[PDB]
Amino acid sequence: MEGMLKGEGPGPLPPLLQQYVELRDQYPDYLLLFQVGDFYECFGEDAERLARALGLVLTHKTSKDFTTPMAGIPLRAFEAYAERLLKMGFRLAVADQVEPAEEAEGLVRREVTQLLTPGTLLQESLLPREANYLAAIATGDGWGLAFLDVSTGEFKGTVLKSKSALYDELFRHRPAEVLLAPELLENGAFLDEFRKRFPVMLSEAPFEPEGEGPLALRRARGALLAYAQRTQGGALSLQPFRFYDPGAFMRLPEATLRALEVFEPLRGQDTLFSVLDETRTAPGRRLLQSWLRHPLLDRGPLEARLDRVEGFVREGALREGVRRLLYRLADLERLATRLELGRASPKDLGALRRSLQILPELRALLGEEVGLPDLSPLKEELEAALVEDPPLKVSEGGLIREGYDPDLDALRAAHREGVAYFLELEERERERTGIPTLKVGYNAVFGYYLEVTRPYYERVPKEYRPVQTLKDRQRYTLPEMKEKEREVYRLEALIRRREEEVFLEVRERAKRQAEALREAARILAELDVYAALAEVAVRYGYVRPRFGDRLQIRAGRHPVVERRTEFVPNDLEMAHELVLITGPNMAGKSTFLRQTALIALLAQVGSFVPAEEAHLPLFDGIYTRIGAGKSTFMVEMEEVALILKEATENSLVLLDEVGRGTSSLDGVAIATAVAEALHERRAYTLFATHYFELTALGLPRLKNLHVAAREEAGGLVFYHQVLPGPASKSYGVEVAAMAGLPKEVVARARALLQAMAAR
Amino acid sequence: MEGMLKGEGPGPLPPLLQQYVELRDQYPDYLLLFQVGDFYECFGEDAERLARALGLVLTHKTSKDFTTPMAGIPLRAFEAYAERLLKMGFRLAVADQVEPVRREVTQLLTPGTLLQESLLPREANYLAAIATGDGWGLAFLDVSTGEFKGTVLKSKSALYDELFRHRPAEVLLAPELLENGAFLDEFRKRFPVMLSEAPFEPEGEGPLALRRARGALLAYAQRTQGGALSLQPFRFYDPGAFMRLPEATLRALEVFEPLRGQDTLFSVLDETRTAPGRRLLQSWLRHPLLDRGPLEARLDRVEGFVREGALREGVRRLLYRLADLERLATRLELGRASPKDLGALRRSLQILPELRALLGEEVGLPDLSPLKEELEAALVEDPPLKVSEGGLIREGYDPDLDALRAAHREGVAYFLELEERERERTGIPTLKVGYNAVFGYYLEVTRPYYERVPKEYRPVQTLKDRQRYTLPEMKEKEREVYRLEALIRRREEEVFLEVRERAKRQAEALREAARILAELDVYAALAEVAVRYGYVRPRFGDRLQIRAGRHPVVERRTEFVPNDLEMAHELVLITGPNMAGKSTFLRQTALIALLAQVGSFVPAEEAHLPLFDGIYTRIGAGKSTFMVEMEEVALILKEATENSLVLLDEVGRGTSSLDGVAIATAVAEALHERRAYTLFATHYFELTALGLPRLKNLHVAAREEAGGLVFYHQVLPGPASKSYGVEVAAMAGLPKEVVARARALLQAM
DNA sequence: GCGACGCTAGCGTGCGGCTCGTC
DNA sequence: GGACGAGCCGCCGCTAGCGTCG
Ligand SMILES: Nc1ncnc2c1ncn2[C@@H]1O[C@H](COP(=O)(O)OP(=O)(O)O)[C@@H](O)[C@H]1O
Ligand SMILES: Nc1ncnc2c1ncn2[C@@H]1O[C@H](COP(=O)(O)OP(=O)(O)O)[C@@H](O)[C@H]1O
Ligand SMILES: [Mg+2]
Ligand SMILES: [Mg+2]
Repeated sequence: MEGMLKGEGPGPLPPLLQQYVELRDQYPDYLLLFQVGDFYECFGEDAERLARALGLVLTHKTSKDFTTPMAGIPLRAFEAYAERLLKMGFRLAVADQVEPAEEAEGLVRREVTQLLTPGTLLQESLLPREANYLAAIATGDGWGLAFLDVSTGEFKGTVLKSKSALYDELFRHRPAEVLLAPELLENGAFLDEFRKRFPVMLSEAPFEPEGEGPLALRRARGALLAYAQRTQGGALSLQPFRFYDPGAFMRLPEATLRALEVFEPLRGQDTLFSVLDETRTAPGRRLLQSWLRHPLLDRGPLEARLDRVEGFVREGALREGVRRLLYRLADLERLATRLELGRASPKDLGALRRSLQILPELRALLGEEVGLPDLSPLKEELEAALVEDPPLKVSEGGLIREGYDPDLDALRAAHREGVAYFLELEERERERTGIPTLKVGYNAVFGYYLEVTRPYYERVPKEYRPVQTLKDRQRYTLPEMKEKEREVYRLEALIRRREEEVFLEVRERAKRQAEALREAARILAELDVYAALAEVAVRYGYVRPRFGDRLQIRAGRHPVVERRTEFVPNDLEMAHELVLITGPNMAGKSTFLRQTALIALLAQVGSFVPAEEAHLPLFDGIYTRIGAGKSTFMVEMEEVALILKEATENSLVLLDEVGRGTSSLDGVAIATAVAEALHERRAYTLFATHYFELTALGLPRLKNLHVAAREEAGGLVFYHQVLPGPASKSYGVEVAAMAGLPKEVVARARALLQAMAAR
Repeated sequence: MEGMLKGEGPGPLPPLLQQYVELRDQYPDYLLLFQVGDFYECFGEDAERLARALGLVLTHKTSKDFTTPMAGIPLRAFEAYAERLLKMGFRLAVADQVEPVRREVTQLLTPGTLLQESLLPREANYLAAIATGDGWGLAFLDVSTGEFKGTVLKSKSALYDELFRHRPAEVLLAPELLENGAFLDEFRKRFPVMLSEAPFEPEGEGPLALRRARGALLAYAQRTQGGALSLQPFRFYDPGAFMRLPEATLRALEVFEPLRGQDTLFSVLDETRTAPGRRLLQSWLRHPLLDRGPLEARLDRVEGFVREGALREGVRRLLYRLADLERLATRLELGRASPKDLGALRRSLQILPELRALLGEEVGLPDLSPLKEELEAALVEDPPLKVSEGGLIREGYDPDLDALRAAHREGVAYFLELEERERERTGIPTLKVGYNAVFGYYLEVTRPYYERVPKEYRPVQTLKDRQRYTLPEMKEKEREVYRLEALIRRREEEVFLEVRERAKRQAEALREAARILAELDVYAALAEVAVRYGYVRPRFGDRLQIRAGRHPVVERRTEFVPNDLEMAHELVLITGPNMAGKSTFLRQTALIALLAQVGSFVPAEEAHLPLFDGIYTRIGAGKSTFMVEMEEVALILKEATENSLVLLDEVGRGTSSLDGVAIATAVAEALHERRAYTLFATHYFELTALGLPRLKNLHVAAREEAGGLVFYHQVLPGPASKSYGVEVAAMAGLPKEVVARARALLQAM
């Protein structure tokens, strides 16, 4: 069994290392960072792991019995080192010195304070402005999926019917760590797939049901709570759990977010989110992100969002003011959570004090209608307790302002006089001794001292007690000092105790406003998004969309592509119609399709869009078969299947070249059947194809569009006007030629084309 | 800004920072790493970068009149941060404190001029330079090996190819190229690699563009290896004297790098035991042979080891981990060999005698026993390049050093007697005798014994729990131990240098040895591979006949189905359902031809192959895919000859079905008239019936087992007659109605 | 016939703070 | 001869090695 360390030598394991091993084997998959004084240490193989991983120095901690390896890092840089460690895939186990040193039974009590897992981080410097989720998956009456953001207390979940739905929901939440129920873990089949589709870190957790609701949900939830409660090291700060239904929002499968690069790019470029987000606060960015993850289906609320955006679009003054003020607004939502968790540092409070000072200016600028909570009381006491620049930890320098604590002002009082003492003494001795240069100094090793140079050694009085000798200086001590020096240490010792109590007192003060802090967070976050979305409209020429059943876009453009090129706007009118798009490659087909979806996606999120006039219907979902079964034809077909099994007459469907990847024959066949299917379905379907046949089909709601090329001076020039009607001819041979194909080879091709044309 | 440091305050740069800025300003395009004690430091704006790029602790360097930000890395950790910093596109200038307030630029770390082993791969590491004149000038240099070669290319297309065969680490474009905005905009896009500036004043003879490129390399590399370079005679070569292997083919075939999803022809194939070997073999794969004479000679050598298993196994054992004599030689020649190097060298020399026993005089290895006896006589059984430079020469090697070390030791003894003797008079069995730079030697007494501390003493320094004293009869014996510790350094370094020099006088013998072993290593390894995976010796002749050939890389991962092929300047179409094996087949055919013309055995039973002049592929995936594919095709049509192996994989796709078949037919014809060995996997059954005299059909098929379709991987003769598109959409999950509708449509046509 | 305490010099990650030599 | 390198001690805690309770 386990209970031994890697150290060479016989005899027993020292009292400390003993305590080290005792905790180290309770968290087998965590790198244990042992708190020994002002350093975090690791011994044995664990010490080696560290040294190399962090380039630290490898040393040893020798004892009578044996000698083991040692590696440590100064607490000062804990987080600094933590971050690096986490990014490599380690779970950290922080074992701290619980009870103080001065009052310990020899060996100071040490226990694991917190656990640092990628999906349960609370450390602000270790978190992105974005939401950080822990996700739990379980079975038992369908698929159970739950998320928890330990830093904000967001706690939500649902139950999905298919393995497909689960993966979609999971992929739109971008979980940073996943807990898999017993069943799924065992099943090597599933695990492979999951591990392959979501390269996220996996972790073990007990899936004992918790609360009420579908068995599956209760298990995932419990798993979350079980795990998080363990890494936090105490009760968690949870928000009302949301058992939500993804059927209430617009469907955005994984293939759509990916193909549309809503959150992640295909080529280290921009994404819809990067381009759209100009929020100033972190909760703001989170809100916006949340909105994109689940676009609304309901006209009313979307119109509500659009009014508030339009508001700031008009009030440029106001809009720039609110944004000018939010630049300084801290993550209240997270701060409120750190407080409730009794983790708030003086850094946090200083931050809180600044944010709260912005409130009243926002109140004035927008009016008392914003609903902002009145924290003026809290804000003030903070300004009256904290230094203009709050230090990191309490025991060190001044944290509380002078004049705030009667008990503490008397302490700095006594300390000031006490220090002055030694100053007075200097002059008294420089006289009695007649030694002009006589200094009075201090230092950790010997305490307060009287210093005298060599030229005056024979001039030093009997009374002086030697304490330290240097190259050409000697240091003495009088009895008076010895006393007054301990009066100073007592003070200093009392000054810390109190300064920290006052801090803790004031903190708890802010902790009773946590909920108020939370609601200001929400209000100010919406404020942030509304102004940001407006900022984006103004800067990039977007307009307010109008909803209805007919889609009529005028001068629409791709929101991301136009960011890096003179983009030629285009129009579109659809209505449960089947719109085929033909024309030469490099002309614009694929970009046109993508442009259409993004516009729809932006509108149904409440943002203005990249067009001159945009009348949009409320799509129940955006489905795509763009870009991307051993074969390609099979992979593309599997997608058409999915798209075909969920599209409704209220779905925006975008097909790009469906039918490619096989025989010309099965090509047209499949494409035709498919195009007929989506036609019957009655969804809004944009199909970019190379089978001119599909354009001639005998369908009642079939419309035709095309892009074109003009064979000019230097070959072929592709314009991007998406003109009405079908494409006339294909430009393959022409392109081949342009590509450099030997002139005879091309001419032979033209002859073959014209021969087959002759029937 | 020269003399300017990013900081706050008026007053001049203190003495130190003044020095720093003086060097910093000498190597502008580089990040200057300044030595300060046990760290490499950066100041001002540079410190901010270093801190940024490595995420370090920004702090400040303060003097009365100026404070500037600083950040640094431990002198030790150096080579580890250098790597991160290099990979990030950083060029490094190292400034070391000349072994005892004085600093200078020792090295210049650069992607394509690296000399430090821990920063180099087993493979060659080139610095390339491209210039212009009548045709392109390409020249490669590998400062760690001395390899110096070049050629003159006619087409920018051929340029890129040679540039890619070599995978340079750093490129130097002449000024005409750097100013040509279109080229540079293209070069970066197609060749993501660090581009450096460098003078191009011609050097030597031959074409103007070559001499110029050659000069850039020489001039630039010397700046790096601060002085004369160690280089073997410049080798001018002709890409036309070897089998052509263009970037398209190298990538398509994954000779050196995978399309992601590991395993290259090279990894599978590579089984060498030394770096020179790995380099040799890579060199061969890089330029396959045309001439049967040499090829048959290589195959002869390979067979030698396939027969002599005892020999093969005995040689691969001895070579295990054997050092890189070629690089070692170069470091010695450059005057950069570390004591650790000399130690590695002696180990290598010790093994050399054994290899000669096994092989024999035939081989021609040099007898270096004398150098090996020397190295065994002077070096400790573990030289330490890092540990000072002391504890380097062993006892009894050099009398002078020996006498000094002995005297020193006595001193230490004295300061061990003063200890035993004193506490044996003061009753303080605690009393210590330690030393410190500040005052030299001393006596150390703990707090308790101050009452038992005599007056013959003289305190010099007091500590928390103890105080250190002095004595009269102790100064001399200090000013002596030191005068020696110094001399021991002075002398030991002399001997080390003397010894290092003897090793350096055997540079050629080392290079000659390295080279021979490299061949032996390669032949013996190509033998090992043939014996393990069952490769056969190929035969050369105007007809291609392969009996049961397998894709060499693919098979190491699954049960492979071998196949046959009989070509002869014919157009061989391959139809059949996707997922059956068309693309793999073309590729195995190509890899086999490659292994053969490299002098390796091949993955088959019988392989009679023609000596192709080049293998041109068109396989796999602002510009439409179609246009890119056509450009590749145009390349082949302008290159392929009747002795070329051309592999067309579904050419024609990416456009209309008409233009598709039309283009595809015109190409198939052009290659037919060309008379090259063409394997054309297509979906256009039209090609299958062109009826050309040298056209031929082959296809793969699929059965309808259990649920849907199972693809057998057998390449049968003649064309396929079906397409399983609809059959596949069915398995894909397409709604039965849509599937049925498709079938109705299919037939209806 | 030896378990149990007490006193206390000393080491050691990374790194302020203190000292000292040179001018 | 006030200021600038250049380098050693010790932090906070635990231990081992010594005396000693009796
Ligand atoms: N409306 C447009 N305005 C400006 N550039 C466009 C437009 N549509 C396409 N492009 C350009 O054409 C290139 C892409 O071809 P694309 O139109 O997507 O493919 P195709 O027409 O082959 O489906 C894009 O990278 C972009 O630079
Ligand atoms: N000779 C073979 N033996 C075993 N598997 C093979 C063989 N040739 C091909 N395959 C299989 O086919 C896959 C590749 O199909 P591929 O060669 O690309 O066929 P195609 O181009 O007709 O789609 C391989 O990864 C493997 O699964
Ligand atoms: Mg396209
Ligand atoms: Mg294929």
